[PDB]
Amino acid sequence: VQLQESGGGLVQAGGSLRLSCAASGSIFSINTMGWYRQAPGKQRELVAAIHSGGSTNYANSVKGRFTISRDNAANTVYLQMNSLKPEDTAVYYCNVKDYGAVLYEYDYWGQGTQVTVSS
Amino acid sequence: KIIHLTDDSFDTDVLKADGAILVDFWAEWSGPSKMIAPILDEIADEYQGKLTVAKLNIDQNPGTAPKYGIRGIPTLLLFKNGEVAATKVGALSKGQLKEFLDANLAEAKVMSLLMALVVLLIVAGNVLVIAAIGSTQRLQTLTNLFITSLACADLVVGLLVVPFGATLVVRGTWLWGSFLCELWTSLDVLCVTASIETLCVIAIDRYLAITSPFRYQSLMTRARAKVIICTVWAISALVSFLPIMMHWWRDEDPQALKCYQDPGCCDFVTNRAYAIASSIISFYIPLLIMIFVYLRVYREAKEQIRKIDRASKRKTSRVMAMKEHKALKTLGIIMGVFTLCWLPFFLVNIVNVFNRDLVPDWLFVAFNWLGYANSAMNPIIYCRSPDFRKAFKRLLA
Ligand SMILES: CCCCCCCCCC(=O)N(CCO)C[C@@H](O)[C@@H](O)[C@@H](O)[C@@H](O)CO
Ligand SMILES: CCCCCCCCCC(=O)N(CCO)C[C@@H](O)[C@@H](O)[C@@H](O)[C@@H](O)CO
Ligand SMILES: CCCCCCCCCC(=O)N(CCO)C[C@@H](O)[C@@H](O)[C@@H](O)[C@@H](O)CO
Ligand SMILES: CCCCCCCCCC(=O)N(CCO)C[C@@H](O)[C@@H](O)[C@@H](O)[C@@H](O)CO
Ligand SMILES: COc1ccc(C[C@@H](C)NC[C@H](O)c2ccc(O)c(NC=O)c2)cc1
Ligand code: NA
Repeated sequence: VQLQESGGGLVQAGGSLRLSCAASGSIFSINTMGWYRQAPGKQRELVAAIHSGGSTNYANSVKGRFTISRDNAANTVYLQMNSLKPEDTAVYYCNVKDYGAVLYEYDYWGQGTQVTVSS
Repeated sequence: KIIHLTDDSFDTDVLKADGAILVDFWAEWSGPSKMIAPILDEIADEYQGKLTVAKLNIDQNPGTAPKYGIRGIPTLLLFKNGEVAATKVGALSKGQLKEFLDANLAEAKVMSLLMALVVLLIVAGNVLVIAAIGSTQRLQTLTNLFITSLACADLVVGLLVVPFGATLVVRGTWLWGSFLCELWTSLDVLCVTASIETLCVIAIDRYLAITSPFRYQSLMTRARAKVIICTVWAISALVSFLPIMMHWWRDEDPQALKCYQDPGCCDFVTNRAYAIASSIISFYIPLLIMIFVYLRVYREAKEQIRKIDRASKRKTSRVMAMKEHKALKTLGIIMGVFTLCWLPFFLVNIVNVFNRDLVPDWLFVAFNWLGYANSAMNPIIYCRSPDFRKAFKRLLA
C-alpha cells in the first residue's frame, strides 16, 4: 500500500489549494482516510478525516474553510483548502486507518507534502 | 491365545489371573456373539502381553454370569486384580473395541495431563496479556480496557476455577467441604459470565469503532467503558454469588437434597429457573448480541463494496482482496471458537431442564471443560495487534 500526495506548495494568504492522496494498494472496504499536518515546532494534529460510510470530522481551526471528500470508486481523498492563512503552513500527511483486522485498526502514512502560505 | 473358561476354573483363570483379562460371555444361539468372536481372535494376537482374552459359553457354564449381573449378551467384562474395571452389553466393530481397550488398559492419564496444559495456557496467556497492557503505554487504549476485563475473568478461571475442578474429576469427590463447594461454584459462574459478557461488549466496542469512528470517540469515553465493565461484573455477581450463596439455585428433589446435605458431594444440580436464567444471562443473550453486531460489520463491508461498484459507472466489478478474506477469517475465529467452546455445554444445560437422563454426566462435565478451554483461546484471538506482538516480545527477555 502506497499513499501518493499531490496538490501542495506555495500560495498567497487568502488563496486556495486542493490536496489529493491516491491510495494504491489492498485496503478493507471499511476505512477512514484523513489529512494530518505537522507545523514547524508543533506536534502532528488531525486537519480532516472522512469515513468510508461518509461521516466527516474537522479540526475547529479549519471548519468553514477546509472540505474533505473521497473519490466515489477509488481510494483517493481530496482536501479543498480555501481562505488559507500563514498559521496553516505545515507538512500535510495523508493517513488511511484500515479496519480489516476487526479487533484493531492498521495505520498507513504518506511521506508528507509541504504546504507554505505567505503573508 | 484365548482361554476357554468353565464355572470351576473361573476363580483361578480370571479372579486370581495375572494382570488384565477380558471375559466374553457368549452363546451358540446368540447372533451378536458370533459377530464378535472373529474380532476377539484378532485382539488376542494384537494385544499380546497387554491383556488376555477369555471366553465363557453361557449354555455350557450358566452358574458364573448371574454373580456379575449379566442382563444381555455379548457382554465384555475387563478384570484388573480380582475386580471389574470396565463393562459393556453390546456388539462392536474392531475399531470401536480397540478404542475401549486402549482407554481402560492405560490407567485417564491423558485426561489428567490435558487439564495441566489447559491451566498452563490460561495462566501464561492471560498473565502475559494483563502484563503487556499494564506495562506498555501504547496498549492502554479503550478496547484494551475491555480486553483487560476479559483477561482478569479468564485468569481467575485458570488460577482458581479449573484447579479445584481438576481435583473433583481426579479424586471423584469434593475434599474442601460444603462452603468452598458453594464459593467455588459461584466463582465458576461469576468468571464464565464475566468472560462471555465481556466478549459481547468487545464485539459492540469494535462494531462502533469500525462503522462509526467519530461517533464512537465522543460516545465511548473511559468513564463509560468503566461503567460498562463494572455493570458486567455486577450482573455476573448477581447471577453467580447472590443465587448460589443464598440457596436460590437449589432443587427440591430428595436425590438433590442428599448432595446438598453431604459435604463430599459437589454436583452442580440447579432448579429449572436458575438453569434457564443463568444460561440466558451468561451465554445466549451475549451470543445473540455478538451474532447481530458482527453481522452488521459483515453487512456494512459488503454494502460498502456495492457503493464502490455502483460509483465505477460499470467500469470495474470489485472482488474479495487479501484484506477482506483476512477480516472474514477473523469473524470466523471469533464466532467459531466461542461457539465451539461454549454452545455444547449451554445447549446440554438447557436440555437437562427438559429431560434429565438424556445426556450423560461425563458429556455434561466434558463440555464444561471445553468451555474452560475458551479462557486459553481468548488471548490468542483478541491480542494479535502489532502493538501486542511488540510488547509480548519485549516482555519475553
Ligand atoms: C446481559 C449482557 C449484556 C452486556 C452489556 C451490558 C450493557 C450495560 C450498558 C451501560 O452500562 N450503559 C451504556 C448503555 O446504556 C449505561 C450508560 O448509558 C450510563 O451509565 C450513562 O449515564 C453514561 O453516560 C455513564 O457515564
Ligand atoms: C434483553 C432482555 C433482558 C432481560 C433478560 C430476561 C430474560 C430472562 C427472563 C427469565 O427470568 N426467564 C426466561 C424464560 O425462561 C424466566 C425463567 O427465569 C424462569 O422463571 C422460567 O423459565 C421457569 O423456570 C419458571 O417456572
Ligand atoms: C446492574 C444491573 C442489575 C440487575 C440485576 C438483576 C439480574 C437479572 C435478574 C436475576 O438476578 N436473575 C433472573 C431472574 O430470575 C437470575 C437469578 O436471580 C434467578 O434466575 C434465580 O435466583 C431463580 O431462578 C431461582 O429460582
Ligand atoms: C473466508 C471465510 C472465513 C470464515 C467465515 C465463516 C464463519 C464461521 C463462524 C460461524 O458462522 N459459526 C460457527 C459455528 O461453529 C456459526 C455462528 O455464526 C452462529 O450461527 C452460531 O453461533 C449459532 O447458530 C448457534 O445457535
Ligand atoms: C455434576 O457435577 C458437576 C460439578 C461441577 C461442575 C462445574 C460447574 C460449577 N461449572 C459451571 C459452568 O461453568 C457455568 C457457568 C455459567 C453459568 O451461567 C452456568 N449456568 C448453569 O446453570 C454454568 C459441573 C458438573
Ligand atoms: Na454438598
